Amino acid sequence: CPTHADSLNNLANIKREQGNIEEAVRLYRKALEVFPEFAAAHSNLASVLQQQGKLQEALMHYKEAIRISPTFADAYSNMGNTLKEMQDVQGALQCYTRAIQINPAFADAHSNLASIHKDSGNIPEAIASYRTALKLKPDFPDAYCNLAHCLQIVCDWTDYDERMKKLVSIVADQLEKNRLPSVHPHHSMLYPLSHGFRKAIAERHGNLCLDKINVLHKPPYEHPKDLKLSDGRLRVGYVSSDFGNHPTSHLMQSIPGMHNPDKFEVFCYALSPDDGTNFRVKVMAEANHFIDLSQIPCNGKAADRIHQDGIHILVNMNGYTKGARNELFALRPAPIQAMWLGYPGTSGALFMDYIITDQETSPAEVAEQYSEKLAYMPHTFFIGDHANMFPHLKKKAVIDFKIYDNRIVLNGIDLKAFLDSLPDVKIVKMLNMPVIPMNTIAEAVIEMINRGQIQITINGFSISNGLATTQINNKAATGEEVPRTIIVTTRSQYGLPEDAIVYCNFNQLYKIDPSTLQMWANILKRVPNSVLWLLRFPAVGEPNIQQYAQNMGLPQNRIIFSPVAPKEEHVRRGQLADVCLDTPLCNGHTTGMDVLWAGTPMVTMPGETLASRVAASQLTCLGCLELIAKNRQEYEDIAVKLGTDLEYLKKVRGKVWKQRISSPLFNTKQYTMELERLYLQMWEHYAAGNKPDHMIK
Amino acid sequence: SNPPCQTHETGTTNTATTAT
Ligand SMILES: CC(=O)N[C@@H]1[C@@H](O)[C@H](O)[C@@H](CO)S[C@@H]1OP(=O)(O)OP(=O)(O)OC[C@H]1O[C@@H](n2ccc(=O)[nH]c2=O)[C@H](O)[C@@H]1O
Repeated sequence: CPTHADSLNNLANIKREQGNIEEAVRLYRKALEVFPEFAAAHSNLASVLQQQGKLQEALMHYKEAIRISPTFADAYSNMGNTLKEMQDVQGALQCYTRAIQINPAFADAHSNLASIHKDSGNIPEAIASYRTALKLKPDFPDAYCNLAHCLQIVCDWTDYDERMKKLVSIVADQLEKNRLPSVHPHHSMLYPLSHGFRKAIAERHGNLCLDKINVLHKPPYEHPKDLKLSDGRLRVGYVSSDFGNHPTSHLMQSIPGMHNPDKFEVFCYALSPDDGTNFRVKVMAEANHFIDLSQIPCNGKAADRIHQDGIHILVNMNGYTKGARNELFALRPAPIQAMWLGYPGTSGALFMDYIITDQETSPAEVAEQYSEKLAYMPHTFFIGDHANMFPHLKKKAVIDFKIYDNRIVLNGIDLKAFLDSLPDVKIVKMLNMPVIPMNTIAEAVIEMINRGQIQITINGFSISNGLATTQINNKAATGEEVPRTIIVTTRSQYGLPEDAIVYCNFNQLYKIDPSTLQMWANILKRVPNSVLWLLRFPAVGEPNIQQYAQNMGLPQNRIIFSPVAPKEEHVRRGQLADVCLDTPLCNGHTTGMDVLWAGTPMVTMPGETLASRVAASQLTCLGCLELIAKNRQEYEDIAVKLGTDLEYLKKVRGKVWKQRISSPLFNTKQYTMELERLYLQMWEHYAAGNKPDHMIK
Repeated sequence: SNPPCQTHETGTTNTATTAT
């Protein structure tokens, strides 16, 4: 019967919107039982199956719908979404373009096609496609919210104020009607939403994971309640898709190997395959046990594996990011599950017990922002492997083209040995600083930079052009290995002025909003001889920033843009700046550690979200409270004082250069120990028969 | 190369088809 099958299909659509996916599947299947050749029911069934993580079964039903109805545009577009989730970009593209070819007015297909362009890095094409979708369907939350993020990425601030209003209005209407918000949980930190809204957005994304594991019908796991089976050792499992060349490994790759094997047994669960980098090698070698879960795509079997290892504390290092398999945590194969380091925000999910943070990053007065209980590290929860990855930057020398500490810089493992052969070198007290005069050697080095030569040899020592590291050693450029040569870094390499203050920020441009650039403009206006140093991250954002700066009274020559660089050059060239100006909307996190390792003072203004308070936490651990602003006026004043009072700048720069070593900020050994103390507090609390509570010491 | 960063996949929109 036509009416019978139609009613079943349409009611199932209603159940789907209500969040009752199980009943939806049931009704779709009954529809197909009544009317086997029902194209709409095949396509609609495949959609809920997709939402349940049954991707291959979805594809089969999509193809069946299309066999029955060759011009079924909805089926093509929906199939594209499945192929995209399967990382089949070309297949997804072919489905979207076919759908658009069938129906050019198909708004959903345009918006879905836009997401491919967006994730490919083709932001202008994504923007154009999202605008086509909104032209066809003006009320379209997915298209509008993703378009807004596209505009954020390239710093397009056209009607930014009304954009923010619309975004907030959309999230409010979606949360009220119990829908999955169109704003991604990570992106929510960028918009003037309430903390309640941000946590609710996260919560609903965590609910997607529950939809995927509910169809497994797995019973709850029995959890260990003593350390007997592990000979008194606590079994900690680190779960990450980022064991490899990824900022996550650049921060914590030394941590598994530094755990005390008398009290801890380290399990690393990789969600990604081996990328062949030294980062992956190190973790595989230093972890007590390394498990490649990318070989076990079934979440039920993967969680079974974790449980069989007898993990006491499972650590989530992904949150809502690419490669995540939070279905593993939703299944609860471990009695204690904690968010750590990787994701700058709450999961919003019940299956996560703790978020490892600190008092500075996450004060108790903003604890409602998180769904997890707070677990405090004594200093900062943040860490970096800089001392291990870039020890060639521990010491430096300069060439006096006449004394500056950041115009022409040399670094190297054998730098001290090289300087021994140069008897005319002066040691200037600021650890102090060796200064090479304008001699034969210095002229040879400077000629190399001016002529774009790759490297030269002096007294047997290899002296490298800092721009040419990849041509000399690929592994050294990525941070996989320590550079062996003496490297030369100059302001001339990046078109930075020789006699002016350089304020820098090396973050992705999305972290900048109109209010931030305005604040930076106020600073530059008060420091006559000063420029702002930013990255083409991406390059298409550059003319936008320049325009808005000009409108704020800043000449175009006051802002200098450089390309993104390999990991090692990026950290190293931070030495050329005088001061880093941190982004208040969302701080530099990894990039914050990067700049401090270079010995460059960072000025910050902590907000309320976790992401906006990390830099202040780093600086507090470093021991430079004077670089933390309580408001915008103070942020500007601090930055201006550093740019105008040159003796104060010298003092602060010297303080950072010294304390990056002496403070616990880059001490991975101390970090691991304190992380261990925190793990034990978590365990004893649980072992005493208690539900998780704030471990705020 | 462009450096690896913290990345998020962009959500897509499924189309529900009503039967007539
Ligand atoms: C807001 C947010 O997402 N925060 C996250 C944190 O919460 C996580 O704890 C960090 C580890 O997972 S990642 C992330 O930290 P962020 O500080 O935002 O860095 P992001 O994801 O843009 O990467 C830029 C990279 O390019 C490198 N980089 C940069 C410029 C350059 O020229 N060359 C280069 O190699 C840099 O060294 C970086 O390695």
